[PDB]
Amino acid sequence: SDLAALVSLVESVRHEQQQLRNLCEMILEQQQRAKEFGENLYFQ
Amino acid sequence: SDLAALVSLVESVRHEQQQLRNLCEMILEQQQRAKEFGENLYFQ
Amino acid sequence: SDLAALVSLVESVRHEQQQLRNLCEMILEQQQRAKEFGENLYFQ
Amino acid sequence: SDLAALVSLVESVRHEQQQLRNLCEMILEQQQRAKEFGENLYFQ
Ligand code: NA
Repeated sequence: SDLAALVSLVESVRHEQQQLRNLCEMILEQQQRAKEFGENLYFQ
Repeated sequence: SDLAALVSLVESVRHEQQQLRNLCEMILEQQQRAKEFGENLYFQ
Repeated sequence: SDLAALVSLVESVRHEQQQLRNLCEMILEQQQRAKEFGENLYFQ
Repeated sequence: SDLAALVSLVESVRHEQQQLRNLCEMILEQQQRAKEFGENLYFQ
């Protein structure tokens, strides 16, 4: 009951952490595209 | 009592995680503006 | 005893999350400097 | 039993947080390389 409510709360933390992970994967991908763009302008 | 204190601690973790999420959203937005700036200099 | 060990574990999660927060603040600051550098080359 | 299952869940959260930390270290490193590239084009 109190244990169950705490388990649910930790599951919410876990879910919100995955949303943050997915955001950070988007950050990595977008910065890589920007980096490759700059490199394409210099090397080609 | 011990359960209540642990619940409060997990709520603090959850709050701090949202502060981190909001920071990472700012990172994404700022890098997108920088990326679009570079693209504006090349495509226009 | 089991409760105490779980509290310690959650405190470790909280600490590691702050280390991650401090890293993400460094990411924001460094990207801002890079963005401002590019802008300095164009606007001045 | 319920305590054990909760401990396992928190350990999963901790592991997933380290995966996120490692991703964010890669973000920092890649952006630093991009920043240094731009600086190399201007200062040399
Ligand atoms: Na977290």
